[PDB]
Amino acid sequence: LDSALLRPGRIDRKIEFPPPNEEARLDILKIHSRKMNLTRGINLRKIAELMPGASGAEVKGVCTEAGMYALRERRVHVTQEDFEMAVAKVMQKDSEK
Amino acid sequence: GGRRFSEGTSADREIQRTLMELLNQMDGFDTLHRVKMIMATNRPDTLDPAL
Amino acid sequence: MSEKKQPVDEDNWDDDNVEDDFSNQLRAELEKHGYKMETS
Amino acid sequence: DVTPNCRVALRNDSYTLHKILPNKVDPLVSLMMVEKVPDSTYEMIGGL
Amino acid sequence: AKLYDNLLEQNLIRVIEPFSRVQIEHISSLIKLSKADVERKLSQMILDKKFHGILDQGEGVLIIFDEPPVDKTYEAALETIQNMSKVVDSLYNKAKKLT
Amino acid sequence: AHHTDCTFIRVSGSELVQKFIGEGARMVRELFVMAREHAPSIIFMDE
Amino acid sequence: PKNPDLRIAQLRFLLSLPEHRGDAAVRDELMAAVRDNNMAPYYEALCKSLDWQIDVDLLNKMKKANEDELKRLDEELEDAEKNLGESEIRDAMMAKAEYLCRIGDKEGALTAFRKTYDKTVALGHRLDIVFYLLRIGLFYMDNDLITRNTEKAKSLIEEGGDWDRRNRLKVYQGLYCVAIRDFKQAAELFLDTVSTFTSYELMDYKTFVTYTVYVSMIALERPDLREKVIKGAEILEVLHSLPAVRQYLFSLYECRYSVFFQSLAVVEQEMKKDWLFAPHYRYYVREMRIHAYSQLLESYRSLTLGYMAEAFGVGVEFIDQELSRFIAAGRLHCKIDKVNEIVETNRPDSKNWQYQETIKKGDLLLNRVQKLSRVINM
Amino acid sequence: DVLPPEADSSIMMLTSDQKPDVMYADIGGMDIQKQEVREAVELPLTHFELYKQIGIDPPRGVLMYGPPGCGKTMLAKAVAHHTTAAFIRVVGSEFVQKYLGEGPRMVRDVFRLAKENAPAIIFIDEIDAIATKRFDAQTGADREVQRILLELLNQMDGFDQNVNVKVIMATNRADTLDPALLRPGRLDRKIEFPLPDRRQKRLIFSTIT
Ligand SMILES: Nc1ncnc2c1ncn2[C@@H]1O[C@H](COP(=O)(O)OP(=O)(O)OP(=O)(O)O)[C@@H](O)[C@H]1O
Ligand SMILES: [Mg+2]
Repeated sequence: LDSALLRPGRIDRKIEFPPPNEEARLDILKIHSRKMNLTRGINLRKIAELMPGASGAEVKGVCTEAGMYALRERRVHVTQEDFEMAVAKVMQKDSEK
Repeated sequence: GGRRFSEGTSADREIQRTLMELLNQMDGFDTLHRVKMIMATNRPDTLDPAL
Repeated sequence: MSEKKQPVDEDNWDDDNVEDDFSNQLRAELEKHGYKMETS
Repeated sequence: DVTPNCRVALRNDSYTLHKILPNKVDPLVSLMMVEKVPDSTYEMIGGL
Repeated sequence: AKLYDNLLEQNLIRVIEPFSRVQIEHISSLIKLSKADVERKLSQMILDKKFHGILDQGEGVLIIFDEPPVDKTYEAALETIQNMSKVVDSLYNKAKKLT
Repeated sequence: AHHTDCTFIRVSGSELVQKFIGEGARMVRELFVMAREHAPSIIFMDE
Repeated sequence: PKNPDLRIAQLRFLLSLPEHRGDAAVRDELMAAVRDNNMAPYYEALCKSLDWQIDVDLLNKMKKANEDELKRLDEELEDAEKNLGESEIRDAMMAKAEYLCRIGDKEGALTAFRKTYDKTVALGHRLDIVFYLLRIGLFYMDNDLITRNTEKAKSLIEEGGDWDRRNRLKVYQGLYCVAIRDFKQAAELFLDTVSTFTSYELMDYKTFVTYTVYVSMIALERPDLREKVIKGAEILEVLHSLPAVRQYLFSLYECRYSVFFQSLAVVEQEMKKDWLFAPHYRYYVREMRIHAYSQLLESYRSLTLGYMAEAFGVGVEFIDQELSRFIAAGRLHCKIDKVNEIVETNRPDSKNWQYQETIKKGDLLLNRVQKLSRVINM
Repeated sequence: DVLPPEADSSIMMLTSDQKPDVMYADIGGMDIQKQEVREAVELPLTHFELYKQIGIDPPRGVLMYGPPGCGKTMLAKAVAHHTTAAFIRVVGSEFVQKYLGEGPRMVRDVFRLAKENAPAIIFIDEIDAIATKRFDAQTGADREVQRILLELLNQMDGFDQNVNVKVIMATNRADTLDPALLRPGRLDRKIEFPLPDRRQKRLIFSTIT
């Protein structure tokens, strides 16, 4: 961007936004996992480790999608293998180009 | 005809619309039977590939 | 108002019907059946 | 009570002012809504 | 086995159909099966209410009877009652408090 | 802006937005008319 | 903290009401009570308890430690407001007001809760505050205050799915519907038993399993028992850890009527000793008897009365006096013969029995609008 | 007097001499996208209470695009053929009427016909004929179009997830568009039509030959 925009009297504060670590991949699975109909016993930590830091949008990209597995097999409770089945598909799109 | 644009002048707007009217009118949702189209140009370079 | 001349001077109701029917009847079954085992 | 930027009821024969037409829109609420930003909160923040 | 339960009961509703009463000794002969498991199984029909009727222990006469009872009339007028009771409970909240 | 209750006004430079700013808005500074009208405000911009 | 706080109330029940059983409860309840800053909820429990004469210093060290937590709120509210965050005062006592709720009474726990209700613009704090008000609304059995925040609770789950805020919530409504004798609703709130979790209040998930089977065995019929609770793998394996309840459930399902009463005295006596079932275990087994009598008795028409002793449950005259008060109680639709020693059944068509409840409710609302129409307009 | 609703567009796709008789088997080599749009359109139409019960927010509208001759019209003919709900099929360059207001009324009455009629299915083609990018309030022929986009922009927002009114929109160039049309709450599902290379390609050879 502009150097006149990078005048030191111009900008008051610049704040960096890192990609999430394994802990910050866990809590977005937590918040995002709220509104789903779950099955008891999941171990979200493993699934948070299955993504090695894409961003905060691939969290929602997986965990929204995992209900399509349970719905396409006509479930009413989301099970944990839909999540690893979803990480295999979303991370394939990480592996595409 | 035209190819397309990135929306330069005001004139091409409704002309591109008039074109897309024609395109959907070619083979959109119709058994185009017994009606044969014969077209001509001097340059086939200024044309929509979708056409 | 309310002069009221004086010639003299849930939590309750489901408990009151089961109080009505469940009133005076043996009170302490752990042993009544276990003593009907051998007598009956 | 007459506000700038306010609709009115109007009679048609002499254009006599009839009645104040409530209110229409803010020029920021209108376009703002047209945008439809996804409103958020602290309770959906993941570790920041 | 589970298909044999539904086939057993498919025959069991089949032969029991045309009458009102019979003895267990004829239906045991007509399905060509015993009487104890058939008696218990008919009891399970009238326990699970899939078939309804009654049974006998003296000789085993199964009294079969059916009519669909009137149900829509009374209960659907009965839940309106407990709506309106709550409505009168709301009438405390605009009547008893107010005047 | 939601929590401190500031008027969260982003801009996109679109033309549907344009009719509410003005007839042409030869500047962008016509936005400040509505901005100081919602004076505790925050302007937001994309890349 | 309100997460272990129900066992406290159950052990208050364990202290007072079993009268002979009043020693280990005043041991372990004191063991929890004169620690973790508990001051308020046990003065009258000390009145029901023994003297415990020197509790003065015991209360003074804990109102002192309570004074430390209050004075550090008094150390917090002013640095919280000088540089204001998200109203960091109510952000401090939005979490330590529950310490004011367990430790303080409902007033400092209530206000501060309705206080901090207006702080968080999202329900992620609000609805959990509401869960706390529900849980104290159970502790003080505030049967009207639960009616408010149940609806105020439910008003927030529609936005979002919040199935950790709904499936958790249905556990609360099931505990209220089993608190009152509303058992067709209690099992209905207990319908899932999967999204229900290994909770804090039924820390045994299997205790929750026992409760939903005890309410369901009255609440639903066979067409539901012979598909629902018999084919659930989620229900079969957890009571596969249970010998008694597995036998107790299957003794009705496998027509095992004689061993059924054997386990019925044990389960019913456990329900006698249990908190919150202690209001209604009589109501339980008086239905269990007439249910087991009606189930067998709607199979036979000409079954004698001296059949049911050796096969159903022993005591011929016991069957006599038990049936006579049930036909005479107006249920158990049959007719017993005596001096030819045979019991006959009948069938009531659903035209009289269905009529009965109609005239009951009509008389009730007649009383209602009668009473109101007298009350208003002087 | 109050009126039953009316719209003078394609009435309702008269369903007798209206099926474009295109089977699903006529489309070879679209295994992902045909199943995927089946998930998006008629699966929440019928199996609505799975989306409701789990609560996974079934999509409001759907966009599809890509190079031309990629079955864009064809898949609409197949879904339009094998559908069960009422189907509305518009030629999206028709809102530019000579008279003013005929366009915006022509917007709202169609949606009222989808409202009144059924849990219905909208289809729009040539979205570039409306949704351009730049505008100019000096012609009126541009301003009318501006008011066209405002109406549909509002009326997509005027839903409540209760109606199963699913909007299918097919275009060719995604570039010549406003992403304010692509806001979530309005558009959440986007389907490119890439060209098959060999794999699905030989399937088209099997089907055509
Ligand atoms: N299985 C198939 N897959 C892809 N294309 C096919 C297939 N079968 C036939 N086609 C041809 O591809 C064309 C796709 O028709 P359609 O009108 O849907 O194209 P389109 O993608 O809408 O492009 P346009 O918008 O330019 O018409 C058809 O005209 C047909 O001749
Ligand atoms: Mg086409």
